[PDB]
Amino acid sequence: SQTLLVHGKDAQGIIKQVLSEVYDAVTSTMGPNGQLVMIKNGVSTKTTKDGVTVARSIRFADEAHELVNRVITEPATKTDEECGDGTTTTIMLTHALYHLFKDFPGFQHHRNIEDLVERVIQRLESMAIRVEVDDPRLYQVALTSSNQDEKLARLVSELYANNKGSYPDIELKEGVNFEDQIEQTTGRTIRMFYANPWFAKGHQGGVTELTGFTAFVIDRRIDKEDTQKLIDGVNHLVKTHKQHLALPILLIARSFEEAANSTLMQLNAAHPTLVEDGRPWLIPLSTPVGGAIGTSELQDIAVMLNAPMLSDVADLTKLDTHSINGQHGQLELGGNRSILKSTTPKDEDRIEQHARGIEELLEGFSLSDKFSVRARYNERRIRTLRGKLITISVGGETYSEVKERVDRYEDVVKAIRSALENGILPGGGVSLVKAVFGTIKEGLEDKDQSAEFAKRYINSGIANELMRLSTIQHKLLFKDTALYKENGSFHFNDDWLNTPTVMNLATGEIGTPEGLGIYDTAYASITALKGGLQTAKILATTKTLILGEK
Amino acid sequence: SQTLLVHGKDAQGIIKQVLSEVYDAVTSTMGPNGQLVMIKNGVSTKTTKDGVTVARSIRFADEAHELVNRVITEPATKTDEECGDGTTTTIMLTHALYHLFKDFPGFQHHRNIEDLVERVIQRLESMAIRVEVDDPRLYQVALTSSNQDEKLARLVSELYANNKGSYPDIELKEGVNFEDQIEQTTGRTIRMFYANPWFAKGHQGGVTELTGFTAFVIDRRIDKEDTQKLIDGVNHLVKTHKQHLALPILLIARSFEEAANSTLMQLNAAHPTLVEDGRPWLIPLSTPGTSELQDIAVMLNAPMLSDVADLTKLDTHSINGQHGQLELGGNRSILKSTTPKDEDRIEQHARGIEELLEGFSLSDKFSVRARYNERRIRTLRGKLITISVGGETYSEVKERVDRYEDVVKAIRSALENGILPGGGVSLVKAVFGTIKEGLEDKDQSAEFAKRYINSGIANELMRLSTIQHKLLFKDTALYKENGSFHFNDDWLNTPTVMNLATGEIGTPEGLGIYDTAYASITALKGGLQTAKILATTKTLILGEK
Amino acid sequence: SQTLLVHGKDAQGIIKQVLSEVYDAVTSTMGPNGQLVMIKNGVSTKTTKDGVTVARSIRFADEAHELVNRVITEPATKTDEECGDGTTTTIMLTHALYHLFKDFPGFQHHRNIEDLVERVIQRLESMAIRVEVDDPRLYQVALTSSNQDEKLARLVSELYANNKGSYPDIELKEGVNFEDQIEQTTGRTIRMFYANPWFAKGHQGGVTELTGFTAFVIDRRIDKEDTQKLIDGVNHLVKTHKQHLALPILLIARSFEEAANSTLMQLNAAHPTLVEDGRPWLIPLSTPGTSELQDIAVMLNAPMLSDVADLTKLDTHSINGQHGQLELGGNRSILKSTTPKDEDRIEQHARGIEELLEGFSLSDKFSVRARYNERRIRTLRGKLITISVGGETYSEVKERVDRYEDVVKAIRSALENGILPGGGVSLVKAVFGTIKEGLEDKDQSAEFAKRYINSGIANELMRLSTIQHKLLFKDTALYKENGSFHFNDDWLNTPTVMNLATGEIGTPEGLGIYDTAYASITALKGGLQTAKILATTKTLILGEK
Ligand SMILES: Nc1ncnc2c1ncn2[C@@H]1O[C@H](COP(=O)(O)OP(=O)(O)OP(=O)(O)O)[C@@H](O)[C@H]1O
Ligand SMILES: Nc1ncnc2c1ncn2[C@@H]1O[C@H](COP(=O)(O)OP(=O)(O)OP(=O)(O)O)[C@@H](O)[C@H]1O
Ligand SMILES: Nc1ncnc2c1ncn2[C@@H]1O[C@H](COP(=O)(O)OP(=O)(O)O)[C@@H](O)[C@H]1O
Ligand SMILES: [K+]
Ligand SMILES: [K+]
Ligand SMILES: [Mg+2]
Ligand SMILES: [Mg+2]
Repeated sequence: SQTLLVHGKDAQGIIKQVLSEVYDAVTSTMGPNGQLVMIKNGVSTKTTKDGVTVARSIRFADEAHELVNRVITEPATKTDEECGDGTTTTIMLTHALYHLFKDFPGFQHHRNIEDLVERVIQRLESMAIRVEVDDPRLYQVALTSSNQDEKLARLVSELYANNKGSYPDIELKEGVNFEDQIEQTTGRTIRMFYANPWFAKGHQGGVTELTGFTAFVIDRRIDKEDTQKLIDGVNHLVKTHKQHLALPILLIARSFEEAANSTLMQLNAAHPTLVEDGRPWLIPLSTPVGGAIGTSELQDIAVMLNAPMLSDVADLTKLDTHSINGQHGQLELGGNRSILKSTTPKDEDRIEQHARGIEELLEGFSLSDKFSVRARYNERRIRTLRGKLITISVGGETYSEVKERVDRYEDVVKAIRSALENGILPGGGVSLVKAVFGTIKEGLEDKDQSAEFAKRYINSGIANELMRLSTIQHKLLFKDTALYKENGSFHFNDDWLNTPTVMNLATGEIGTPEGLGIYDTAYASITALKGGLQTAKILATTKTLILGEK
Repeated sequence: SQTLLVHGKDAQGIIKQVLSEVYDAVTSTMGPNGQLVMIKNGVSTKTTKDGVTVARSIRFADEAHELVNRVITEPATKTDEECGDGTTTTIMLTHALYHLFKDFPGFQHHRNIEDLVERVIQRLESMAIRVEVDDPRLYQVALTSSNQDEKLARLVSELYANNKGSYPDIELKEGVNFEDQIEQTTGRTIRMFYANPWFAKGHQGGVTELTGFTAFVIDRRIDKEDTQKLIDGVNHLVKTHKQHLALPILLIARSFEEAANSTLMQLNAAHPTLVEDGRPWLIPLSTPGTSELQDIAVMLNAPMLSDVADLTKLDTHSINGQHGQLELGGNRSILKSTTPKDEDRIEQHARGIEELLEGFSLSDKFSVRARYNERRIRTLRGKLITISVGGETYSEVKERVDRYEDVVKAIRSALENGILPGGGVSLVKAVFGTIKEGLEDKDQSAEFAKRYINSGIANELMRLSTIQHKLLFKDTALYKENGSFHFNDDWLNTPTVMNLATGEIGTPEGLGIYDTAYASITALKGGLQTAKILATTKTLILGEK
Repeated sequence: SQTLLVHGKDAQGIIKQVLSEVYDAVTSTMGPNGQLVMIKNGVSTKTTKDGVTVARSIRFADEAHELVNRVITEPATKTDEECGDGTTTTIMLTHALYHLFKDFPGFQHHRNIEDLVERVIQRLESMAIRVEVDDPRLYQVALTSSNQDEKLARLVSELYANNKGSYPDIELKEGVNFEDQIEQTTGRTIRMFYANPWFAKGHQGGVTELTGFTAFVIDRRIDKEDTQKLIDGVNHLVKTHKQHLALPILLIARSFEEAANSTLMQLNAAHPTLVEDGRPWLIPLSTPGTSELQDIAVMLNAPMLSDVADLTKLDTHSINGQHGQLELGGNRSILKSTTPKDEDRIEQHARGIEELLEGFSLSDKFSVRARYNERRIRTLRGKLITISVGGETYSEVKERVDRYEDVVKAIRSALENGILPGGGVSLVKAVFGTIKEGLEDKDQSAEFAKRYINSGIANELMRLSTIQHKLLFKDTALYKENGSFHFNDDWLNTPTVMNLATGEIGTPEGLGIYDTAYASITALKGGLQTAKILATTKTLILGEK
């Protein structure tokens, strides 16, 4: 509050400082030989090595400093919410790339640094190694992500490897015993969830369990312009077609804005005769689809529940026993996601038939398009359709040791899911070195464009400096070890590039990441570089801080 | 609070400081190097490049400093509320002109600087290109504002060019398909809305749709002093003249205070025989400039009434109930079905407004008077369009929706506010021209030289117009060759800028870089006023009472 | 709040400081010649020698310091909640091992120090001496843990030795007389209690005493979703199978929510013919690890049932009503009369649990898994005893109650887990042994020397085990004046300590100085973990979000 507008040297100075402090703090936790961080919270101390936990909990006293800290940390926090891993690497690159931008100021270099790094990202995306559940490397991924758990990696790799032909959705509950206990189910993690907490059991976003329903899938996003179409629709079914109707009526759609949610709350109050044990007879259910990819996923939700597909909300009126079909199965609605369990063999014929239709669409398209987003999304549909819900109940000697073991399970599930989903890359901070050193040699060697490539990147000094960045992770991991010469030097020659040598920080043996089984998820380490670049550019190109509150 | 009256050197010192800090902050958000600003708000950080956002959110700790900051920033904030764009330019000039006033002190120079800049403003107003929808430059504007979208610019420029004779109001919805889909209507976004949520369908501010009505436009603001005139009025129509009357009865007015709204709720309860499906047969409708109601009157065939008591003395001559189609709303009402009988009455009324603008000065053509009258025309002759944007994902759609909305805003304000060549050029041409005109006119060249040229003002004012062009294209290849000293005659004839998106050099006309005239003119108008103020303040009072 | 992120040298500096201050404070209280600590609390002063009390009550003013203090002390506090003793030793090792980690930095040494100490832990677990109640050493343990109470050790050692064939559960009440008074029972403190006060005698949570019943153990937690399954279940037994049924019907389960409790109140009102002296014929009983219900099932001849709906499908085969004697209670239920027919079923079940532990790893013998299973055994076989401690005053009684409870905890864990020779010796033997084993085994001696001996670790780890023996017997006749004490082979074979009570020198085995193994092992286990943490922390965060 002494000064509320920082500009120029002063502002960048703060950014450089905050970035250095956050970098030093978070990167100290890297690998299994990561050092620890003690964190206050009222009257307790959390000791931890988890980058996402350290990053999220760092705080600065000065408003100006925290202002910047929020920009550095929120992108790290955004990685684990989506990718499930790789915040530390993001911050490390955010730092390293920031200094790269500053070392080559002037906003022609910036255009070039963006272009060069963007090409390095493509070379990672190509390097990505895709794998099947049978593959032995999934263990090695799980092992790396479980902080070297010889026990768990085996279990979860088996679960995936044993169900070859179906991709297991996994849940986690805090168990009771010292030993774990597994429960394999026919359930499906469906992507629908409550529009408003009021529609649940107890009217506060609880987990409503049902043994019968009548769903209807709408496509449109719903807002104040749909409130009348709902009133006409709902009362047309509850008046005319109440005979053949099992409650509740599920209205599954793209989005339910608050103007329409409050309309359907009063439509529930309109017919109090149909309320059983508090359960509202009508529930709006939203999905994070959107776009054309978004239409197909609702079609899956429609097929699983026997509900018809409807383009408009006004189509609710013109319906008949032909188009209305109320199921007597079993469904568990939830705020995060809904889950189906009881599926009559009558239904599973409809589902497997629908899944074959999707499989046939992929059988008749190009090999290049087989690795597209189109194909990958369609396989994401199949595995929703034919998914084997598993519930593991984790256990242990205490309460806290159980809840921590639950977290370590969830880390591994996230890792393995995204491994087969997205790809795996060789670890030990190597893939980035290969990706950069490669991207340089490709443009430097291509005679066609070598002319200008040299002018932009090599001759300017950028290319050289960008090679030195990829070394950072490999240095942070394996400085202060036998793999490095005492003075700190480590040569990244052609011989290294062909067979890159890392050290397993668990055992102590030296070897290749492929040989030693050290692997990273590709979506993490790619998103790390993508996000690192964006948020580095921001920091590097900010010249004004405003702490004015008004 | 240590001292509550600053006078003289001390006061100007504060002003110069605050102005410099605000100038440096806001002008840094212009260009290819154009820098960002990180802004606090409780427990969040807004990163932004938007001048109006930066200006509005700048704060100073010292009372004395913020006192001045309020004067510098409020005129920037006032530009985007009216013009829609151009705050950064206003502040830039406010700064540059302030120093001009201070470099030539003594209040004969000030009279001359005002006079000279006022003449430069006239030379801009003349330079203004009023662009019609047919014009090919609207594409080029849309193209620039769409980040070089070869596809969209075409579509939206066509939409505007294809409806020659009506100005399309455009809405945007997040669609479902990979492809976009357009829905054209003959509708008009009318400025009337519910006085009370009770009068809507379902009695809670919903969207009541109608296929017939009988409107009546009153002028007065309505409160507790009008409750009796309404009771006399409403029952006089519903009793005497019910035969020739389609429900509902719309009572459009300036303002309906809650004392009168509760009276009309009971007047609806008075005649329950006229209630169809819950729809109340009487709706009060308010509007946020007395002739905008005259437009609302003409669109719906309702008569204009000065007093509420005039409701009684009416006849079939003055009562006319429409059987069209109307969608009432809490934000705004929308008309759709318009019989060709009506659209003759509307187009005739629009011509009457157009004729009023044909017989008045060029300086007044950029007034609020003229601009408001054109706002009326486009309400009268408007066509509602709903585009549903689509794409392969969710985020790519919602981002494409934003890129559409940027283009609509640009094209609307382009034809609305008139177009000038961009790249900080038009000001250079306008100043360098104004000098050469007075310097070359032998009649008045005598005194013109004494006032402006010989004093040193003219020279220094040319140097100011260069500011924007410098701030944009310093640190680029366009200033690598010659440098700063090259605004020669050859430049003036074919002014050379750089498209900061692509990287190519060329004319603003060639490269499609254009500014709205009302923005860049208002910038200079406001910049001068608020520069004069700052330059001629010698006392700060932080006495709060 | 001056700074909210400490990193590197600064952070470790704080840790080293806080650890030293806590070490000096707590280790000063060691043994019976332990020095004292005066502790504030509002308007009082607790003088004490109790490590757990000192550790728990230490406070630091600086947030940064207490942040670390919480990490050092919570593991000490966690030992006495589980083990019943040995916090001081934990902290002492936490300190000593921390400095070991720091003396050999680089995280290959750390891997080796962990591996070496982990092997020393195994050598303790093997050294553990297991004891039966008849054994004379239980006295010697009790004597050590009772601060040399010649009177008490005898009593409690007799109580355990006299009930050879049953493990006495012991309670403590603040008595009235100068003399103590013992009350032996055959009973079993069972973990079941009333779900609702209404089901007791007098319908207000009283102590209902019975001489016959028919129990049924359900597993599920019960709520509004089980009310129908109960109505079907209860009436199926009371109608079909009433002949072979002694009232009341006990429904033992995990949890009874209020929705189900009110259902069973009306089911009691349904059959008023079965009400004897107010006693409701049906009582729901809750418990705060699914096999603890299996114990409750086996003690009362009731069957185990997974679902509430399983109540219907039952027969004389599965229904067995006892005619023993049971005292229900709001805190806990108590069994007394057990026909020798039953105690055959119970002892057989207890052997089944004992057999499960007999084929368990030695490391897992000190787990929570094993310790919980022994908690089951002692519920099953035990003879509840209530001692009422007495004395000359109030405070001398309540303090004598605490000294009893210390001894009970010690003796229980002694026979439960094992005993080790005291005087800070067993650790010296365990380390010096572990070295000589690996150093002497030709097979692995090659690499063993490279890792531990040649690096310097092994040497330094031998010097740590000496710490406790030094802290106890420095400043005594057993140590040479200058402070030197030689731990040669001759010492290792017959280790020489001093009884700090009497003053005589001799072996721990000879002088009767013994430690509980689970304490001194858990001390080293926890000491290593929390030393590693402290040694490998480089960042303190005092940020509140
Ligand atoms: N046993 C190992 N030997 C060598 N390198 C390893 C080993 N295990 C993991 N790594 C490497 O360490 C890095 C992983 O860092 P770390 O797990 O500390 O943070 P992160 O995975 O980036 O994100 P988070 O901190 O959220 O886990 C990767 O480069 C990985 O290849
Ligand atoms: N008469 C004695 N002579 C010599 N050493 C003894 C005697 N009695 C106890 N000790 C020793 O003192 C140590 C016990 O320390 P102390 O009881 O002060 O703390 P602790 O057992 O670690 O935990 P707590 O402080 O909670 O009791 C053991 O090494 C034990 O052998
Ligand atoms: N591609 C371009 N090349 C050259 N000049 C541009 C380009 N795009 C925008 N400009 C000019 O730079 C100015 C920057 O706008 P902005 O910083 O938002 O100022 P304001 O907030 O005052 O409108 C615009 O008013 C426009 O005249
Ligand atoms: K980590
Ligand atoms: K003690
Ligand atoms: Mg990792
Ligand atoms: Mg002790």
